[PDB]
Amino acid sequence: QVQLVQSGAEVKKPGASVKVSCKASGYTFTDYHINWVRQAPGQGLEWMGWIHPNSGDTNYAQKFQGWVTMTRDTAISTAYMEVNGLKSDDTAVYYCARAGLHPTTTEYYYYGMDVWGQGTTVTVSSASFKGPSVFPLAPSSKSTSGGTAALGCLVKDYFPEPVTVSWNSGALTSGVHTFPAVLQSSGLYSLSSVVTVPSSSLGTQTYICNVNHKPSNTKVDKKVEPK
Amino acid sequence: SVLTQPPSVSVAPGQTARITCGGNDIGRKSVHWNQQKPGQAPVLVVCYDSDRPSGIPERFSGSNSGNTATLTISRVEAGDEADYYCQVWDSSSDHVIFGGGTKLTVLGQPKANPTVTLFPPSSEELQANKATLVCLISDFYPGAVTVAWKADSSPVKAGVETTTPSKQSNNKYAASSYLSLTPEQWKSHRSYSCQVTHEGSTVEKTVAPT
Repeated sequence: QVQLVQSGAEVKKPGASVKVSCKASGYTFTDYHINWVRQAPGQGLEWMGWIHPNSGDTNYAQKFQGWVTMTRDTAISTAYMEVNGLKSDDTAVYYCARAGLHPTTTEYYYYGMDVWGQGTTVTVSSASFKGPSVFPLAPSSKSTSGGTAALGCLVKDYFPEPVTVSWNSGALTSGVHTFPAVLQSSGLYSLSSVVTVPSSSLGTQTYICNVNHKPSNTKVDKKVEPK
Repeated sequence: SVLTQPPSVSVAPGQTARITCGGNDIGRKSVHWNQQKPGQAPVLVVCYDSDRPSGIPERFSGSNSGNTATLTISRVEAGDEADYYCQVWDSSSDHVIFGGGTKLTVLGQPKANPTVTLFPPSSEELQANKATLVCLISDFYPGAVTVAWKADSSPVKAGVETTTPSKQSNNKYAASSYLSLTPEQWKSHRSYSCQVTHEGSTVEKTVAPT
C-alpha cells in the first residue's frame, strides 16, 4: 500500500539543526508532491511547504521560508526536511504527506494531501539526563472529603521519563493519585503524587513517598510532615 | 486567508455532529477534511467538498457553498471523537491553509465537575531559590479543561505549564498545572490563584505566603 516512512524521535539542544527524512513506498516517488506539516503539542496543523520530487521545485510557507530547507533524493525515494536555528517553540511533530488528491479543474490547480506519514517528534531542550528534586506537599484538607487530608510529593525537573512513585514502600496504595508528568519549555519533566489519608492519622502515621528515577539512578524517600 | 472552525463540538452517541469551516468564497475552493485522533496521524474523511474516500463510513458527509463548508457525521459513535481539520489552497498566496481544528467530543457519560487542589511552594524549595505552585485537577468529565493563573487579581501567563487530561481508573479525567516563580515573586504578591474552567463553570483556589 501507499506509505510514508518517517525517521525517529529527536532531542536537540537549542541552536542546533535537525534533518528528518520521509521515505515513500507503494507508489512512484516522483509522481506526487510531498507536503510538510508541523504540529506543536496541543496545537493545530501548520503547513510548512511542499516539494515536487520530479523537478525539485519547492513552495515554502511564509512562516518557514529562510530557516527550513526541503530536499529530496529520487535515487532512494526519500524527502528531507531540515530545520535550522532550533528554538524551544520548534518543539513539534513534523509530518510529511503525499499530494495524491489531483485537481479536478484548471481553475483550482492544486494537488491536495491524501496519505500522511506517522510524524517525527522533535523536542528542543537544554535538557540532559538529570535526576529530580523531591519536595513535600504538606497536608491540607481543603479539597478532600470530611475528616480526610491530602498530602503529596513534587518531583521536579527530571529527564528523561519515567519517574515512579510509591508510598510507604507499597504498604499505602488506597487513595493514591499520581498525576502524569508535565513537559516544560526547559524540556524537563515534573510530576506530583498525592494520597488522601485520615486527618487523625497525621500525628500517628509516617508518610513517605518513594521516588525512583532509573535513567539517572536516583532514589529519594521523602518524608512528608504536617508542618 | 483564514479558515474559521469552532474550537469544540459536543454530541451524544447516535446524534449528528456538524463542524463548520468558515472562509470568504470557500464555496469556490475544494475543501478536504482530516480526522486526527490522539496517537493517530491525520486521515482523510472527506475530499473534494463531499466525496467519500475509501473505507470511510457513509456517515461522514461534507458540503460546501457560499462562505461555509460543513462536515456532517451522522449516527455519531465513540470512535468518532477526534480533532477535525478543514484544508484549502489559497491561490493568491500559494499557501495550503488548515482550519484551527474542531475537537469533537462524544458524550459517553454524564458531566462531572472538577476537584481542584492547590499546593503552595514548599519552604524547602524556596531554600533552593525556586518556587512552584501545583494545581491538581481530578474527577471531571468531559476531559477538556482550561487553566488560568492570577496574582493579586491580575493574569499570569509566564511560567504556566498544563498537562492535557488523562483518564483515571474510575474513567473520569485528571490534569495538573504548574506555575514556576522566583522566591521574590512568590513573596511579593498577596496570593496566587489557580482558575480551572470546565463546561462553562470555574473553580478557583488561592494560596498565599506563610
